[PDB]
Amino acid sequence: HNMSVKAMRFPPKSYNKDLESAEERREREQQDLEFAKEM
Amino acid sequence: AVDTAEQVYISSLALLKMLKHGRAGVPMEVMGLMLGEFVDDYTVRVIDVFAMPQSGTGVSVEAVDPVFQAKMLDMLKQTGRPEMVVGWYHSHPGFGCWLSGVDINTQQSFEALSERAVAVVVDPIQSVKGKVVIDAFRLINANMMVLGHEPRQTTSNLGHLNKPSIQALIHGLNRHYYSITINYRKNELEQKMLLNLHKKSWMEGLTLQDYSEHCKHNESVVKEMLELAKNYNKAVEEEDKMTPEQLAIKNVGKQDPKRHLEEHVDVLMTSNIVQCLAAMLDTVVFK
Amino acid sequence: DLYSRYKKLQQELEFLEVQEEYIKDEQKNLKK
Amino acid sequence: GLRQYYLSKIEELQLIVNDKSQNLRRLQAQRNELNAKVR
Amino acid sequence: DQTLKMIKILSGEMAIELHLQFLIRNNNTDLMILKNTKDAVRNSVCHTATVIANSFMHCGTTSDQFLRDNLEWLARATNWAKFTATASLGVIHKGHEKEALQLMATYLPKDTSPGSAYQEGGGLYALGLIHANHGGDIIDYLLNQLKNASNDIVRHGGSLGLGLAAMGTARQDVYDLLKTNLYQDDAVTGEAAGLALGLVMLGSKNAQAIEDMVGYAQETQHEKILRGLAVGIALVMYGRMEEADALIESLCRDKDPILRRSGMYTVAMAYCGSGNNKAIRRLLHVAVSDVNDDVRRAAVESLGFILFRTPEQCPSVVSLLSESYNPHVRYGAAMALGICCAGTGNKEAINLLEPMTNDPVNYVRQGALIASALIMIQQTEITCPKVNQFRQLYSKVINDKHDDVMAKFGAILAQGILDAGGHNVTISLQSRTGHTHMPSVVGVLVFTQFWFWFPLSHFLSLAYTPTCVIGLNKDLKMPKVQYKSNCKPSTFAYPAPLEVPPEPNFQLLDNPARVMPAQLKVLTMPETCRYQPFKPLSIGGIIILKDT
Ligand SMILES: [Zn+2]
Repeated sequence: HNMSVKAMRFPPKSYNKDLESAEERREREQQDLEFAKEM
Repeated sequence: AVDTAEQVYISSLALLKMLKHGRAGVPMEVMGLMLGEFVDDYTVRVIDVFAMPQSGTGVSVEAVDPVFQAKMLDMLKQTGRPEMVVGWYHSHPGFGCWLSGVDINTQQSFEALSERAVAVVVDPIQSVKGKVVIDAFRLINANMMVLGHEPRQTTSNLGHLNKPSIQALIHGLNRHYYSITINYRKNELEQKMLLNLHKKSWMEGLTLQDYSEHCKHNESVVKEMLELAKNYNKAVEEEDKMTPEQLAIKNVGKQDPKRHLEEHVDVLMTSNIVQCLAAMLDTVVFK
Repeated sequence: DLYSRYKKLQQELEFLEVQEEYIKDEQKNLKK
Repeated sequence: GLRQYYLSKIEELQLIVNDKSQNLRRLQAQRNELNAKVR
Repeated sequence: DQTLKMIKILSGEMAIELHLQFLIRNNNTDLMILKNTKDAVRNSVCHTATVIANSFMHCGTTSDQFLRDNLEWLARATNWAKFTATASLGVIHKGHEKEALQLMATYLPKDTSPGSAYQEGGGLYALGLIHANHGGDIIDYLLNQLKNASNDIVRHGGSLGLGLAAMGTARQDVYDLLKTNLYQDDAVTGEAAGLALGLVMLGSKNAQAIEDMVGYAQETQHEKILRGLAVGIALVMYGRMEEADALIESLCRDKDPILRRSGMYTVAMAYCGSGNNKAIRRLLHVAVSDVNDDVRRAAVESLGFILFRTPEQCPSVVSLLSESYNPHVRYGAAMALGICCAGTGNKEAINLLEPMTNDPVNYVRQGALIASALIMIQQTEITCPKVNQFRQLYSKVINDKHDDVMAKFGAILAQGILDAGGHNVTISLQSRTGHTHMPSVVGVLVFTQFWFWFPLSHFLSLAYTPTCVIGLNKDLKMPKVQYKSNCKPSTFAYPAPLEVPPEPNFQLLDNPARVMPAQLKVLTMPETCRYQPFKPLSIGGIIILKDT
């Protein structure tokens, strides 16, 4: 079991980018919440 | 003026009174008073909270009884130790926190005596562990709103740390009131005597756990674990097929053998090793 | 020079030992 | 004997590099998936 | 002479008023930028944010035209913005004895007597700001007024300016009224006494005074008195390498997160620039283990303070922490880059700080812009191309209405950081010798705490250091040298504002000439002039230029 654990964590690689949400859609969500606060 | 860095110090006991009294008569907006020493212009440290009984049927914050707070006020003067009223509270039950138009009226009746009385909401439903929904507020002058002048003159990056809710933003949290960043005062005198006392066993692990039925349960899991291992002899066989993201959406009607399998491995393991070691200590200890 | 080729290579052993301990602690603290 | 004294240290330390760096680059992706799960 | 020698080389005024000469001769700034930031007129931080920005970008140049254009927008915000307004004037008049009392003759507290005692009470703050590390009549003039004054409203600027002028001097006379400043049993004197009490005992490890401070910071009930002493007991010891570890263990063992945090500042100052294995075990460990956010922020912001000796190594370990779970370690990670690599145009660190402004937390967006400002001062497009990529970005985040005041606060602060002194001053926690520059170390560590006091990060003028060679032949006489360069000439690029309503490498330079420290090696020695330097020209500053 432990060898199936230790011979296993090399294919973790090329995990390039865990983007949170976006930048443009985050600013657009802030603009939509700004419209919800103005309304 | 203020610097919107007001830093309210309360307790470890008053929150307990707030959850108890806000929870006992929870669908009605219950209320009461706050009895603590007012420390200097920035901070306030309210060390005690005493509750006021209600007036009648109906969700309201109706009135105060100065007979009651007069007698109760001098009652602990000649029983315990003297303190001082500073603030007051009510309880938005399953709402969150804001100042309603009724709440701001009795708030306005309480800021007149001392200008730094505290408006306090407790919310005893949406609290789980790290949430409590408190957010003590206080009125701002609507005259300055007519002036178009922005108050409270930030000199410290201490008040703009928690973001206000959109629901209180619907209300007059700012246009009519402001938030205050708080924390809590605890000590080792309180931490140990509640840590060492809440979930404590007595002699329970020094038992055998129904010695005929432990091994009976040890078949009462394994028997259906066979058929679940037959589902593990089923679900692997449709691999190297349609891509496993379809094996993520497609399995939302029927159970998987993989997670359900390793569940009972943990169950059967922890059910056995504990009774195994606890069985063998008593041979040494008892004769 | 060639005398730097082992001292500068054990400096990154001083820097290299700590990392497995650090992610070793983050193994449990992400659970906690 | 500088070839057989000082250059004999070049050949040895690299073997420690060649697997401890593999240990790190395994373990940090192992951290990274869980941290993406956290956020 | 050899008798006047100790006055020439120990008082050292002929670098003070000669750097002041370099600032009064070299001044390349802009009014159009402050007219761009004029459009946000509202009663928020913005007034203090503009009058802190022109003080950040006009350090020691004595230029009162960006403040004297109006009176009403300057005096609009109140009760501490006038404290800040009389605070910001001394950095503008830094390093000059004459124009200290005579321009603030309006701002003496017994001449005008307005309704604001902060406009008149915060003057001695700036009197400490001008004559930091210059002990004269500033000590006893800032002492006799402090024997009899008001409450902790003039005592703030007098106590901080008095300890600042008496910084690291071990004076019993300032320790006298700092004792009775300490034992007031008051909250608002906490910053007043707790910071200067360590300032005057910098690097002294006076263990009876440590016992007074940490012995006093156990029974008091307020937090500013638990905060000024938290930095003071860090600041009493400086660069010890072993002589504080039982104290770091003692403060870290305590249940007080503020005092564990103060142990983190104290282990940060006991290991300045020091690659020591023992401190970074627990230093990094409690950055894991501890649960308060403040001690975690100081814990991850100890890293560049203990490892600014090698700026190549911290982007290998703090990039790993930029994606932490909480915005506190996410915030202190960006500032750990901003304290490690701020002297260099680190393309790697800018590569790390590029997505840091995208996070939905306002203050990590903020400190992304502070560290993004510290990374590229006096750098024009050729050390790294991200300079003008970010010049449009600070305007981009300051000219939006829907942004946070905090999120644009790193931009309006970043303008004064980024255009400092007409690109004549820079940060330097490090000399060419290998010895660190301790008033810039204290200046950046004290500059960290704008959380809990806004002009506590006004203590930054100690970090602004020039990059200018100076030739000299006699005690006073300027020479006439005009040397040149060899390498690519576009490195000598300028700010060059736009003002909307065949390539020379022989850059002839006068005696007060600005130059990049990377451009110290690209120049040509003067070989055809009458003057020839006896010293090999490798460091800037002032040198003898032997007339041959
Ligand atoms: Zn209510």
